[PDB]
Amino acid sequence: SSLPKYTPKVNSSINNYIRKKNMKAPRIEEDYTSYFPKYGYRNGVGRPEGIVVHDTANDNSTIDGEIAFMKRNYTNAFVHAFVDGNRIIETAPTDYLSWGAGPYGNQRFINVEIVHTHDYDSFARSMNNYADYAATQLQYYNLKPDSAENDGRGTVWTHAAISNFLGGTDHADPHQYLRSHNYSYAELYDLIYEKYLIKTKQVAPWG
Ligand SMILES: [Zn+2]
Ligand SMILES: [Zn+2]
Ligand SMILES: [Zn+2]
Ligand SMILES: [Zn+2]
Ligand SMILES: [Zn+2]
Ligand SMILES: [Zn+2]
Ligand SMILES: [Zn+2]
Repeated sequence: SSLPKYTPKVNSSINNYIRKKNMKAPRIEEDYTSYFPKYGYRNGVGRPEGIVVHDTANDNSTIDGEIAFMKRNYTNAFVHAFVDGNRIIETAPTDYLSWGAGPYGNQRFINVEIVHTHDYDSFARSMNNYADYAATQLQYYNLKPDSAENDGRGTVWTHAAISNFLGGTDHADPHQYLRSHNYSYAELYDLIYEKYLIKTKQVAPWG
């Protein structure tokens, strides 16, 4: 195409594998629940400020199990979306907040969960799927990707970054989870950034 290829800012054999395989994220599915609460973000309904990277609390759950448990326990916690190696499922409308990152995170950011995977390919697909969903939301909300990890400013936040800069929570996901699969947030962010650039037609698509 007329567009330049993205130059990766982070060395990543897993990202290389994703790009070379030309992985295609699945369609975003809606699975909403009538009794979930619908409250605006701190700047209003329809005004999220960014997106949070979570991994699921359990290492052995399925996306279906996670969702069923959440519907039963929504007064304790619920999130906007789950991704695994096969599916992207939005469980609450992104124009309203969700209950996944403590009081301060919840007022600002879309909460997205990475379901755990147990093989190389499934893990790589789940990373592609998270990154694709995140880039889609940033594009839809006219937000630009900016990692908050080191200075507490921007639109892409790990739960760890929320804990560090905002408080109201102490979870450090997804760092240890990604490390256990020989990956990292730095690599995930580089993938989000590239996918955002592809979607906004600034760099060439894969193929
Ligand atoms: Zn709908
Ligand atoms: Zn979390
Ligand atoms: Zn495991
Ligand atoms: Zn949506
Ligand atoms: Zn495993
Ligand atoms: Zn920045
Ligand atoms: Zn957690």
